[PDB]
Amino acid sequence: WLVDLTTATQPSVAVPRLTHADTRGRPVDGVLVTTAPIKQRLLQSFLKV
Amino acid sequence: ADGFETDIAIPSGISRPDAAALQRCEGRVVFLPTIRRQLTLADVAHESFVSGGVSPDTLGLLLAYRRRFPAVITRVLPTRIVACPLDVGLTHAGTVNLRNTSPVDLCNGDPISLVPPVFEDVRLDSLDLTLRFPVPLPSPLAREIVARLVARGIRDLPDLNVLYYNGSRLSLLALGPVNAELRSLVLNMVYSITEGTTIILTLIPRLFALSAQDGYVNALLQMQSVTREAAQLIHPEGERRLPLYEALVAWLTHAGQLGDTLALAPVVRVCTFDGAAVVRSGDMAPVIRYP
Amino acid sequence: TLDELESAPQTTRVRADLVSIGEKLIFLEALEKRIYAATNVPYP
Amino acid sequence: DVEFDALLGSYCNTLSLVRFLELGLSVACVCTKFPELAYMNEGRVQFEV
Amino acid sequence: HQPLIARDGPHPIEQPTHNYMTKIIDRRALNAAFSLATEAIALLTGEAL
Repeated sequence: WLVDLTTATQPSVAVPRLTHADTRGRPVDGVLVTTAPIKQRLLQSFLKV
Repeated sequence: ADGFETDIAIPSGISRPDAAALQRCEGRVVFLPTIRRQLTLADVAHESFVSGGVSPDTLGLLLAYRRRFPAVITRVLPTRIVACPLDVGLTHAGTVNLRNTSPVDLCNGDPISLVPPVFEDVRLDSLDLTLRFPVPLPSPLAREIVARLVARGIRDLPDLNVLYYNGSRLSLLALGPVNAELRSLVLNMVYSITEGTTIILTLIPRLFALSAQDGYVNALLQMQSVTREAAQLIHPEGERRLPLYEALVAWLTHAGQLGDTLALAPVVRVCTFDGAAVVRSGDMAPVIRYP
Repeated sequence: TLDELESAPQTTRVRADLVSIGEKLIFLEALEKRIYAATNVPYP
Repeated sequence: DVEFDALLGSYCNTLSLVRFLELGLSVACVCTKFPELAYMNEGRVQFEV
Repeated sequence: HQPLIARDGPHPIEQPTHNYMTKIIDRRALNAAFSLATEAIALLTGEAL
């Protein structure tokens, strides 16, 4: 179901010049926006920080 | 500066014929919900006055214009419509041009009230709304012209069309849908007056039955007087009871409802300066509100 | 009437949250303490 | 009063990168090309068993 | 750029479709209020100093 969030949208034009990069990592490809109590569930279970 | 100006934003998608009519409507009266800087044009249009379901009639437009707030459009940018409200923005500036939609000419020093377009139209195609502009005609005619159109509706259940102001003819008849648009005002007249002329006739059981022209004056004068003799000149003092005292209150509220409607207060007075006194149809007239 | 953007890179470190989902790193924040804390505004 | 007619940045360039060999479906193929083919009527393949 | 396929049938594709999309943006404008009191004006101006 979480993969269904990531695969239901097409990669969209256009590329930015100033890509939001990580420490030693690939640039960020998407943003989740959740409420406060769901975020506590999605970190103590099902996912890693 | 310190002048107040409402800014009405037009949604984009205007066709070249549609902006030309909005270019032409420079000095006109436009209502709005609340005094505010920025505002959409959807609250300006005639579609915003509806209750259903139902496009509002002449009675509702008189009721709306108390709650709506009058404003006169200034110069019309292609970006936005800049209009100033009458009741707050004009107290600092003092002078606003105003074009008549009325066929009746304006003399100097006249008080002008606003009348909904019952005397007898702009619609926009691309933006899907209508515009109805009220008629700025003078306030002594305003109590007349409304009451002439009511008198026609009582005849639906001599000439009423004659109205000669400052040396000019007027034709009220000019037809079909004007009569049915005004039908709701006619019924609240007759229901108010006949309920008036039963309760007074029940509290005084012999107004009509009293003798003519000399006893009635003697009954009038003692009632007209100021002296302490008041209540013994009035009142007449299983079976059902006429609910008179409750019918007092329901009639007084209905009469008290129509006092705000048919006052037609002088919102606008015109002071002609550096020009002709007579302001005719399609001419910008300067406006000075009460200080 | 034709004009083009000018952008300059000035990167700073920001405390945030990164979640790996599938094949791409996904950003995740909640926006309660940062924004809308103690206002009269509903959370949309 | 200022009027502007502005066209913004045309930020849409759709790119398509195709190579049949970058697809590993060419494992399932024997791709050879005739530099000119269409003159030929009937090519045949002999199997000896 | 609409991507295309040469379909195996010799039936004609009759036309490809390649066109330009134009979108009107929208506009909204924000609001705030800063209001100051009566006597705060003269103190900033200096009338009550």
